[PDB]
Amino acid sequence: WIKTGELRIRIEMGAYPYMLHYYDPRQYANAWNLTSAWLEEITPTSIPS
Amino acid sequence: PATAEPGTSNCEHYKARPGIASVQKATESAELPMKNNDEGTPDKRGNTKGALVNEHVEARDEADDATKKQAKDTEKAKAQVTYSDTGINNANELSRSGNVDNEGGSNQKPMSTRIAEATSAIVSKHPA
Repeated sequence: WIKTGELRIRIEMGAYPYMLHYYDPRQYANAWNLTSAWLEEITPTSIPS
Repeated sequence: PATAEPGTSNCEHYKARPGIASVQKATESAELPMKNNDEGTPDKRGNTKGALVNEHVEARDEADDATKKQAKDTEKAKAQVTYSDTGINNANELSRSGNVDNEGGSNQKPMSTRIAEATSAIVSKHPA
């Protein structure tokens, strides 16, 4: 539902490390292969950046 | 037209912190029912099954047997939680055994032949 539907989820944690990816603005881009890879790897004892 | 909807993908990221393989192997032996206690009770013929023994001597023998079982289950040579030779004078402790019947008599002789003798004491044969 997050991908093709519409709903927003504000997950609150206070502090988090961030990792960056610089894309070229003249071409197509998509964030799903990054954000799904972040959402799958959330563990009850760990999150990735 | 399912193109493997984006909800699921497995990699086994989380491992169990007490451990499923460690908790389940103890629950397998917590699941086990209580051991049967059969001696003192009659069979289909009528004889009280079990061994012929003084009841208190038998109740001391099972304290010995369960102490040795404790010593084997704790993977050592001498038991630590001992069930015999404790501080308490448990000298009137009785257990069930095959020495007495359900009536209150002895079982030096089986019941299935006590009744056979009591009926075989009366016969009547034909005249010659």
